[PDB]
Amino acid sequence: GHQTSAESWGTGRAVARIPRVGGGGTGRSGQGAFGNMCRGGRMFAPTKTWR
Amino acid sequence: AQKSFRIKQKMAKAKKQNRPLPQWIRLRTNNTIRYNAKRRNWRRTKMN
Amino acid sequence: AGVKAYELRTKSKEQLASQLVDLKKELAELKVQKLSRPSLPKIKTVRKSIACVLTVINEQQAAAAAAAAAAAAAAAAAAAAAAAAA
Amino acid sequence: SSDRRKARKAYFTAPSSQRRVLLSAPLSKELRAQYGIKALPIRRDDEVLVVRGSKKGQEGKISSVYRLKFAVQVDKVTKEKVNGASVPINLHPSKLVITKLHLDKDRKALIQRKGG
Amino acid sequence: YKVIEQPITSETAMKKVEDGNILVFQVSMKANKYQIKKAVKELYEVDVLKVNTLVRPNGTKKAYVRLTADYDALDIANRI
RNA sequence: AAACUUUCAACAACGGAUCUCUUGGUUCUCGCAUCGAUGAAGAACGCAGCGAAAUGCGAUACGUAAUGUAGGUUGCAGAAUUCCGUGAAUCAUCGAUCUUUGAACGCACAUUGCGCCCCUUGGUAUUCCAGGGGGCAUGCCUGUUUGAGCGUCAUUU
RNA sequence: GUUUGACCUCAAACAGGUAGGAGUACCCGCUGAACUUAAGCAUAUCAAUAAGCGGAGGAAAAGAAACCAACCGGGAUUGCCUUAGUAACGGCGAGUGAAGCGGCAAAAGCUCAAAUUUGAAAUCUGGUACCUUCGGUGCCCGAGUUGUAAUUUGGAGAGGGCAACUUUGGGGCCGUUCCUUGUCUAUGUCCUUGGAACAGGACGUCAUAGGGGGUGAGAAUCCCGUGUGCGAGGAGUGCGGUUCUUUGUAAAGUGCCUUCGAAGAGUCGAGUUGUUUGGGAAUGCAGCUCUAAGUGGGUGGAAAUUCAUCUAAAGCUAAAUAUUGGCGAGAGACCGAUAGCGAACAAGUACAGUGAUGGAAAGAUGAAAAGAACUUUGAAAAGAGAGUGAAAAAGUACGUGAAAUUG
RNA sequence: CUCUAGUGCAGAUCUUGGUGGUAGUAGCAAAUAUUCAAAUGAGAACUUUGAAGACUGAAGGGGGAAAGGUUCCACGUCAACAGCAGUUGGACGUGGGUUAGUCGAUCCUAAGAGAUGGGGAAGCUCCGUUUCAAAGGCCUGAUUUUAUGCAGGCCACCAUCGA
Repeated sequence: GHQTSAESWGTGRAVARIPRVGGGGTGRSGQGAFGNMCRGGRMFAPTKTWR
Repeated sequence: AQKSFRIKQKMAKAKKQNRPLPQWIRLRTNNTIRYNAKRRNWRRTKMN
Repeated sequence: AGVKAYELRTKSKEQLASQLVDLKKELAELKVQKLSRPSLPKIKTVRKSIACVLTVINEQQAAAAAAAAAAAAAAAAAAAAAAAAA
Repeated sequence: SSDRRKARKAYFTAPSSQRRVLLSAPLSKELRAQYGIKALPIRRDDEVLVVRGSKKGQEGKISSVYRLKFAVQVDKVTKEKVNGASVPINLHPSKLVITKLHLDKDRKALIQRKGG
Repeated sequence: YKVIEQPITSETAMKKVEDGNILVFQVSMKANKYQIKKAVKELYEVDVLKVNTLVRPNGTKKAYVRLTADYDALDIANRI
C-alpha cells in the first residue's frame, strides 16, 4: 500500500484532504498504506501471517 | 549553439525513434488497441 | 560456411599466414553488397575470420609462453588467477 | 505444480530439446501392435489421419511442421482462398494420429536401442 | 574501430562528381580527415587531396573525397 | 387534440454489468544456489523472396563445428526458390565465436561520439601520416639496474 | 687535511605475475539522533539502532576460565524448552527486567616463554648485489636448536635423559558413493445419439504410476509426465577397505635409568570522570594524568576476618544457527482482468516533468479463415441479392448483455 | 454432515470511472478597409495566379551570437487532427542536403579557480609548488645511421590560475 505517495491539499484545487493524489497516484491512494475506504490504499483488516 | 561530441548521437537516437508505432504489434493482437509512450515531438519534448 | 573452426586449429603457422590475408580478400565484395541492397545468398559470409585465424596463430604463442622469465608484465597469463585470489 | 497457468509456463517457453517431443500425436493401433510405443514425434512426410473431429477418419499427409507454433499444415484437408489457391491448411497435432513411421538409418536403432 | 565503410551513391553523389569533383562517402564515425584520405589512396586506386568531414542528425559521418587532376572522376566513382 | 405531454403494448436500437475463461499471481513447502580485462549487466547502429518488424546473428552476419537423432526451410506465412528419401540432418556437449560501445579504459566530454605520451609495422623526399599495439600516474606487489642525511661512532694516514 | 666502515633516519627508473567493476539479504564496529510515553513536564524512554561511514566473510560472529555450586557436587561456546516478572531499578509513574537448576539437540580442543639480553657451523628470512631470463651466486637485518649461559630472588614440591620404534604423513591400489549421458514409460478397445464422446452402454488389464496439467466435452488406459528397471562413461568432494615405508624426518605410546623449573604494566586500576539511570552499587570499562606484586595477585553487590574456588593484562578454533541475487519442483482453507506482481496483452513502448522518476488506454472467432469469390446499386461511406461452412440465427469492431443516453 | 473467516451499507466539503447540469447558450483570440476575375477540382473567400485598393517602411526592411537541433528542403497524403471550410501543414510519412589552416575551438594578466602529496588539526581544509621541479647553454663516453637518439658531468641571479 506504501507503493505510492499521496498527500493532503484541501480546497484551492480539485482534491480533498484525503490522500488521493500527490506525488503520483492514479488509482493508487494513501500516503503510506492509508485509506481503506479509498480504493487502492489499504484494507480494514489486512491479513497477517503473525496471527 | 555549439554542439559537443556525445550530444549528437543522443539526438540522432531521438529523431530515429520519432518514427511511428511498430506495425508488428497489431498482427499479434489483430485490431485491438495497443498504444505506446515515447517518440518525441519538436514543439513539445526535447531529448535526454 | 566459408572455412571451418576445427580445421584451422589443426593447421601450421606456415599455412595460417596465408589464411589471414586470403580469407579477407572476399570481404571487399561483402561491403559492396551492403550498399547495393543486402541479400543473404551473398552477404551472409561476414563474421568468424577475425579471431579464428588469430587464436590458432596464438596457439604458437601460448604453448611457447611457458618458458618465459623477467618481472613486470601482465597480459599473457596474469589475469588467470582471478578465481584463485582466495 | 497444481496450477493451470504455471503448468502451461513450462510448455510455452519449452527448450528446443523438449519441443521435439511436444510435437506429439498418438500412434495407430497396428503401429502399437507392431512395436509397443505410445506416441512418437510428428514430422513432415508422414501419412496422417484425423481422430476426434468432423474430418472423421480421412486420409491425409502433413505438409509443414513448425517449431514454435506447434501446429502443422495438413495435406488433403485443403480449402481454397479468396484469390483461389489450393493450400494445405492448419491443425494442431493433438487432433491427428500418424500412420507412417519410417525405418531409415538408425531410427531403426532408436526404437530398438537398450530398453526395447 | 576501422575507417572506410562504403561510398554513398544516391543522386546527390551524381551531382557533385560530374560538376564538383568529389565522391560523397559515408564511412564510420571516428574516421577523421587524414585517416580517410590515405585509406582511400591505398584501397580504391586514386590520389587524394583534402578530405573533409560532416555528421548529420542520422549520427553517421560523411566524407568528401576530393581527387587529383591526372586521375578521372567518373571512372573513379563507378568501379564497384 | 395526443403535435407539445404521460403510461402500457408491439417492434427494436444506441450505450454497456457479472461469471466459467486466462502460457500472470499471491502465499507456503522441499532441494540446490553469481558474472567479469581472456572484456560484465546494458544501449547504439548493421545482417532477408517482400518487408513495418518478432527472433537469432553482429568484418567464415537467422549463426559456427565434430558425433549419437529422415524428410529439412525459425516468426508474421500464404507462396516462390533450392537439396534429399532406408546415412536429409536434429539436439545435448565441446570447440569456434567475440561489430561499435558501456567498468569502458589512449584521454576530456553532455553514453554508443572522440583528439594527446611511448613501442612495433608499412609507405614516402630528408619529413609526415598510416597500419596496429601497451602501463599508477587505468589499483597493488616484487626483482634488478642502483641513491642521500646523521649519531652512539670504525681502520689507517 | 686525509684514509677507511657498521645501525638509526630512511629513494627513484627498467623489467614475470597480479587486479579494478556490476548486486540483494544475513553480521561485527564507529561518528551516533528523534517523532514518543508517565495523557503534559529539561535527567525514566524511542537507543546504541535509524540515516551516513567503516570492517570481515561464505556463513558472519563467538568461545575453552583471574567460572558456578556451597563442603553435597560439577566443569567451554551456541540454539531450544523449563525459568522470570521471581531477584531489582525508575515521580516505584509509563516502562525496562536477569542469574541459577533440570531436560532435549549437536558436542573435539589448541598457539605463546625460565621471561629475555639473542647469534654461529647448518637450517633459514625480509630486503637487496653480481650473474644479467626466476637459474646460479653473495652480504646485512635475524629465528630457535647451537657456539653457550645468567640476572633479581626463592623451595621440596617435582622433572628430564635414554632406548624400542609405531602412528600420522607421503606413495601406490581398490571398493563404495556422487555427477552426466542414454532408453523402455505400464494400462484399450468396441458401440451409439451426434458436429466433436472424455457422458451413457459393453468387456478386460496395468496401478508401484488414479497428485497434476494438457487433450475438438467429464480422463488410469488420447497426450505431456510420474512410479520402476536398464546401458555405460568420467570425477576424489565425502565415506569404506587394502597395501608399502617405520619413512634416515616430526609427534604419541611403552619401558628403563638418573635428577630437580617460571611469568606477560599502562594493565592491576587511581586524584577525578566515565562506557553504566551512581543510588551503599558488582561487572562491563579507562577521557585528563599518573600508577602495583608472582608461597603473590584476583572472582563471589559493605568492612574486619575466615573457608571453598580461579591464575589475566599475547593469541586461535567445528557444528546446533541467520539470510538471499539465480534455478527447479511441490503445496497451503490460495486470485480468476476494480483482484494480485509496476505490468496476464509490445507497460515503460503514442506520452509528461530539467530531473534517480511519474506513466494511462489496454484480454477474446472456428474444427477448418474457407475472412464474403460472383452479381447489382451508389462517388467513396452506404445499401441488397449470392456463395463458402457443421450452423451465417458464428461475418472479422468476432462471448453473455441492462439503463440513463435513445427510436 | 458440521467446523471455520478480511462476512449484511445511504452519507467524514469521501473514494474508482463513465454520464448528467448551465448548453448547442456564451466564447470563437487587442477595429492594419477589401472589391473583382481566373487556374485546378468532387467541393474554392482561404491553396495558387491576375487585375485593383487599404496598410508599414529607425522595419511588415535587413541580419549574427547564446539556446535549440534538421523543424528548412524536395517528395507525398487528406484519415485522425487544425476555435470553420480545406485542393493545405513542421500534423502524417520517407529520404536527402549541410566539404575550413581560411569563421569559432590559444597563451598569459584580472574577477575567480584547479590538480597533486604529506602534515599542522576533529574532519573540512590550509599548506607545499617559490629550492630541486620546469626550461636552456657548455663538456665527456659507449652504441647506431641517410640521418639519429641516449647516459654522465657542469651552469645561483626566473617560479599560482582564468577574459
